[PDB]
Amino acid sequence: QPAPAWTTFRVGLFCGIFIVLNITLVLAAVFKLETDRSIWPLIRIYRGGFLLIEFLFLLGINTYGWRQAGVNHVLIFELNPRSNLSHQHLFEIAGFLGILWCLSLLACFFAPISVIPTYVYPLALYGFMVFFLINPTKTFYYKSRFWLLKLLFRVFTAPFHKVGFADFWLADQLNSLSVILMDLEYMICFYSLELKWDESKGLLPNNSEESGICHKYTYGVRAIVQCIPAWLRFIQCLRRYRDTKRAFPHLVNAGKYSTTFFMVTFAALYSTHKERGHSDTMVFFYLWIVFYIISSCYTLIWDLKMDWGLFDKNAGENTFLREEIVYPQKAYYYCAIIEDVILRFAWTIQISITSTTLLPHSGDIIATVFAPLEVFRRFVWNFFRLENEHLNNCGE
Amino acid sequence: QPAPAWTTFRVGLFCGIFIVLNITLVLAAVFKLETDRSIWPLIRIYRGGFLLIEFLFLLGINTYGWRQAGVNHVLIFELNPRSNLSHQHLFEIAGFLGILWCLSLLACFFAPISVIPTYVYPLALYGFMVFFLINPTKTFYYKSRFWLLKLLFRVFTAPFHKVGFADFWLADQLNSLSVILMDLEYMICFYSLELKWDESKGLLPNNSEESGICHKYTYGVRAIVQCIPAWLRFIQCLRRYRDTKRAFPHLVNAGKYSTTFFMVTFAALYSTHKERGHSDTMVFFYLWIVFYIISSCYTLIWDLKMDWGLFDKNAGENTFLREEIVYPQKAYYYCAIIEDVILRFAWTIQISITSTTLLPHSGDIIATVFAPLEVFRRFVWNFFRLENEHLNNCGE
Repeated sequence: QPAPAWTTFRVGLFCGIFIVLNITLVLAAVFKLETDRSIWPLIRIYRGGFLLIEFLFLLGINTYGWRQAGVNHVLIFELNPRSNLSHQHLFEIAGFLGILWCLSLLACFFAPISVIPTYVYPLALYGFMVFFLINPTKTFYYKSRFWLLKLLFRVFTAPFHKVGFADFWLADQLNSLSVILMDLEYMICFYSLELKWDESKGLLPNNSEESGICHKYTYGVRAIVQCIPAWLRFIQCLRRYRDTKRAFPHLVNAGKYSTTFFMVTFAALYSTHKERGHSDTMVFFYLWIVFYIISSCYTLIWDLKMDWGLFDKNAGENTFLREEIVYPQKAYYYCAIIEDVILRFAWTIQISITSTTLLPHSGDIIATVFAPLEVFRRFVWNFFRLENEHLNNCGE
Repeated sequence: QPAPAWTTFRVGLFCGIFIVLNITLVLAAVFKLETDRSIWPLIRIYRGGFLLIEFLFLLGINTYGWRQAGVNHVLIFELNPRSNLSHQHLFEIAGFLGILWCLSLLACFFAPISVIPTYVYPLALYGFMVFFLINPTKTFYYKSRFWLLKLLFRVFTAPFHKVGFADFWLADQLNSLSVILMDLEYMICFYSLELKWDESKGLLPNNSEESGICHKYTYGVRAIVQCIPAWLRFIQCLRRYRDTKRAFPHLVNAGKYSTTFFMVTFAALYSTHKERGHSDTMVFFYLWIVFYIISSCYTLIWDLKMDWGLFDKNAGENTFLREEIVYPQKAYYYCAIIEDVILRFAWTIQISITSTTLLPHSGDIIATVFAPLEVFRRFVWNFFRLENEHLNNCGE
């Protein structure tokens, strides 16, 4: 079906505004922004919005690819036979959000409007973001938003309801997209007991322990937010096993998701032991690394064997591939495999850099540049997971 | 014939970039600009370009209106029936030129790179324009550029070639774009005579009495450079009379297009004889105004009774209109008539301010603000002229 001209025109308008806003933001950051001011909280807060916009772009690309490849994903998702959206709609929504995000970030730099406190722009931006979804009227996509709002209630409960493909899909893309949940806790502490709400200063050029009591671990306010998506997936898998009475896949998924529990708890334990300087800090570390390997060396084997269904024993013309592939060029498959292999090991370089010269506040600069790569890895994974599921559904 | 989605996307992208560039340019103009230099040369140089983009956008709106209203203009413009330029292409070209214009203006305002001091930017901009216009490569609407160049060559050498619709159409269009020629001549004079090229920027007030060599009428090139389009149209209609052998629509048209000769002659004479003392200048001024009265009144009786065929004795139900019309709303026609009268007599306010005020640099700024109004008058006039031409062609 042809798309309306107004839709493409809006997409182009929003895209152009986004590019020019990004360029002027970069120029303002390099030139006007002063060095002595701490800029950690700004990125620490806007990272969630940036990741959400990136994910919406990548979802638009994914659905474009699915429609062109011929995969009948509307039946897989059990959507209404309207497809509920074109890719232009995803692009337009994401461009709207990106324009709002850029405007708010520019306001947080230039401080345009007189004496308005600066600790309100991210609050207003996230308020608009949440209000765009929970809008009780019937405008601005009054169908897909309702579908997503009920699907986000089916997922976020877990054991009570049954299992659907949409639930599994959305719960998987909370594992990769965990930074959005991660910095909400930071925002909550920073606004509640770390800012100067009575005064007007959102930059705070000094440092302390209570000033930063939420970028560390300390209590469970950090690890539980880390493990919530893993908990949801674990419960969903266990419920599926209980309903279907199938041992192998669910009983291996249980461990495949509990290894994340073990890795997170051991890493947090090392952090809490080093918070004082205990001797066993040099012991528990020796576990973390290996308990990380058993993590990666699990999921990687799960990625190639069952997720994408590659390395098939009943192979064909293609080395280490399956007999039936829909995508045209095999270089896409090989590049995806190699980049998944590199990206799943995005912790080795982190350890390598966190073993050397002690640049002041060098901690989060590594994470800020590595967080966006997980979304790209998920974007790559989506194509092959959906195509394998389509092939399996068509086969039987 | 629906257009491809990529053209619409490009139109939207260019529109958004142009909008944001205009906003940031206005912000820089109000805030960044430091005033010790007369910025008027910049306005006098960039006014021609700005009017060019404005005219292109208005022409795009015009062709969209003709296509939607049902006025078959491709047949009467002797264009190829199976190959036309839709309004989207004109919008895209206008957006591209506006983006280049805004980039040049911003670079001139900020002076980012301190090697090419300031003067390279306008020369590069107009060089890009001319290189685009006469590019011999078979790209970027290679048919449209070649057709435009051929017809421009045909128009500029009028007394020899035969006369078609498009030739006198472009002659009429150029009759309302003498400001472009005046700006080009002023740029040439500025670069050749008074500019001290061996400098940087030129941050020296032009308040010194030695300026004005390229501002006045003096030797008498401004008058002819303004009056060329009148000469071309006069010779074209004379040749048309010679070919047609009769006088009813031809000799009166020649007189109408010749009145402006005496107009500009007396207008220039007043200015050049002001500095001599010459206690007879007002006498000339008298006649100047007097002559204006016929010219401003000669076109109006032509613009309504003959150009559009209005005020017909056989009107019928539609008073003060023609017998048959295509545009549905009569309010459009009435508003067009009133606006035509106002915009043709708009010279009265300009002369009143320039003769009753004591503010330096007044007449030129009033000319600047009234400049993007004659092109609007031409844009609206084209609708009814083309409709009347279509009805006349249908009649015979």
